[PDB]
Amino acid sequence: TLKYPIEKGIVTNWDDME
Amino acid sequence: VSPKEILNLTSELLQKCSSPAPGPGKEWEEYVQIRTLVEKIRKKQKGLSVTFDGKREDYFPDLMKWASENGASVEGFEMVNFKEEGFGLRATRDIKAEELFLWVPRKLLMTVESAKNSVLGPLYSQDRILQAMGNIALAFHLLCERASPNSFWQPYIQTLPSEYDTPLYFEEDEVRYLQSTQAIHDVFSQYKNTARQYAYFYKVIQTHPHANKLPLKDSFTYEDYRWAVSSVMTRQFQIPTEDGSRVTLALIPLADMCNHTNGLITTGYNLEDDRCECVALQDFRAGEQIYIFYGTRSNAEFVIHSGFFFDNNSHDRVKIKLGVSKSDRLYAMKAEVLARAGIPTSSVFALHFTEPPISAQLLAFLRVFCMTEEELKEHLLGDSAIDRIFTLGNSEFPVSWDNEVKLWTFLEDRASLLLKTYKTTIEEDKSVLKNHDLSVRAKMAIKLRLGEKEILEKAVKSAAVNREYYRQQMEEKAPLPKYE
Ligand SMILES: Nc1ncnc2c1ncn2[C@@H]1O[C@H](CSCC[C@H](N)C(=O)O)[C@@H](O)[C@H]1O
Repeated sequence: TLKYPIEKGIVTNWDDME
Repeated sequence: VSPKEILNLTSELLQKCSSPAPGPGKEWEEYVQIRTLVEKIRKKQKGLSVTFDGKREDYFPDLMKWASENGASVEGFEMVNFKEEGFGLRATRDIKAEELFLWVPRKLLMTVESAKNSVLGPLYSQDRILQAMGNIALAFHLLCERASPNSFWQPYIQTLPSEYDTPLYFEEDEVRYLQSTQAIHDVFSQYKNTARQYAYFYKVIQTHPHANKLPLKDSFTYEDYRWAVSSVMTRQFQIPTEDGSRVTLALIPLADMCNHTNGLITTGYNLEDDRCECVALQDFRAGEQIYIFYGTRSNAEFVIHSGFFFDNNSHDRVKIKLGVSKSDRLYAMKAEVLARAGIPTSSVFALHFTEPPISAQLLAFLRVFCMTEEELKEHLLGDSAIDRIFTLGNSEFPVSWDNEVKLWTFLEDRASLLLKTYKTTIEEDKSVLKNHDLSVRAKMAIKLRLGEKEILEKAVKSAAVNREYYRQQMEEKAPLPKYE
């Protein structure tokens, strides 16, 4: 398969207080 | 109209958005109150600080030349404004599946490392939020280079969209459709975080001398920050660093122009050549749009983070919170059986639309949740106890016919109970989509709240078929399958 598959628009954490 | 008035309103918005959660029953009230302050500030500002005189298609040729000069593929595709998905890539030649048709070298990318070496560097080394939030650091990196006329990424920034369909751009009545759903809480958090982060960094830019050399000190409107974070959350990638130590977030030109379709992940990163690569997910004839597979995200994540609703999403899912109560008579044994199977005592599982509706982890939890005392002892004592735990997530080897009837009965009742928590039904949602003329953003919200109920309703029918099947095996006293 692929060595480093990347995700377009991967969900990240924007809660700066968490 | 006065800089002192903006400093007053941002400080008020900062205190309003820094307060703790007011409780689930008052989140809609706080959301409308935050919108009132944000819209008051936005109507007193001049929109985007940096605008371009030409249309969006006028800057794509400069994007192709700028990318070709750095070793990126610029042949075999063209930019076409599609109605369904927006601007995308269309094949100018036949492209067979598994063919490497797109490569973008590391130099063209906008990463967190390139943000540390830019003009944002001094402020990045002193601000704690930028150091811990790489996505926010990427957003201000995109804003600083946008305000830099001589920026290296100017050919890329001039081709980015000027507006997005994230919930940050929705109107109050469009978000109102999501009431009593699971997704509306994430819409509340997204709006509250964005409003707080803008007010915070607006005060820092105007006061902190480390931000005095930034171009954002001359103009930093809320529209700039809403555009920046929306550009990141809808287009960012997670790539490894140049050495492969840790991972990082990046904006990849050219590659982020392909729209989404169902399939497998074919976009990867080649570390030896230090470039992003994309192979054809399927056969693309000349004149067909070139699609990729973004990821196994749900429609709720596509709407909130990506800014669109994808029909026929094969990975769409809803959340369901289950746990063993301490008041249960068999809590001690059920907690130990789950601990030996690597499953928490209380967690948030998922219900999928495609078969199977429940995963192996949720099936193992529901089985232990309905075990009798004899069945719990067989999973804790004896030489065959480890073998029984090993097959808890397998649908071929149940604990007993009685255990299956009880777990599918509970799931049918729980999924039907969650359906009764929505303010509208499935038939009412389909009636609105047929007898009302709506905007794209309004259709996204209604189809999102409808998608949650259709996944719940299919779980009710799936549990009823399993309940009646294992009831026949229990009534006929069929032999239990043994894993050998
Ligand atoms: N299948 C799809 N249907 C609708 N919109 C899509 C889509 N796939 C991607 N998009 C849109 O494409 C954006 C991702 S970036 C991809 C390029 C974008 N179309 C552009 O004009 O620049 C998303 O935020 C979403 O708006």
